[PDB]
Amino acid sequence: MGRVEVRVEFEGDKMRVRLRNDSSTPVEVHIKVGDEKRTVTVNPGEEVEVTFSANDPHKFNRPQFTIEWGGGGRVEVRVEFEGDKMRVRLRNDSSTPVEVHIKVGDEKRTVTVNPGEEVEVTFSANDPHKFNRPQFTIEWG
Repeated sequence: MGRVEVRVEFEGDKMRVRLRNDSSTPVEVHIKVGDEKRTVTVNPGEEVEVTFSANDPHKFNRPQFTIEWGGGGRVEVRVEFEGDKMRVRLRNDSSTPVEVHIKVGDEKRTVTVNPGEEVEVTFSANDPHKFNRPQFTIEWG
């Protein structure tokens, strides 16, 4: 087994990314929020928070993170907040299939991404403020 949690939090001109590693191995999470690109190592049991800042809160409309882990594994998560919906693309560039759980207020979506596969997850909302604190869990077999 093994779980990796990502929570994105929008608070005005700030965007916090909290990462938990609930797995047996250390992960390296590559974040790219607009022009800014940060990389962090999250060790098992560790919780890491990286805060991003912006002039325009539309720099935050396409956050992207790659949970990479020792032994070439990559899980790519690209978020896209366009209009009334939040679009998420998940790509499993690992040999194990991963299960991805995304929560956004009242709605929670779960998909399986098989190795080499790339799946889309779109949420709709009336108030785009429903996407202010989205969560992502990646559990491997």
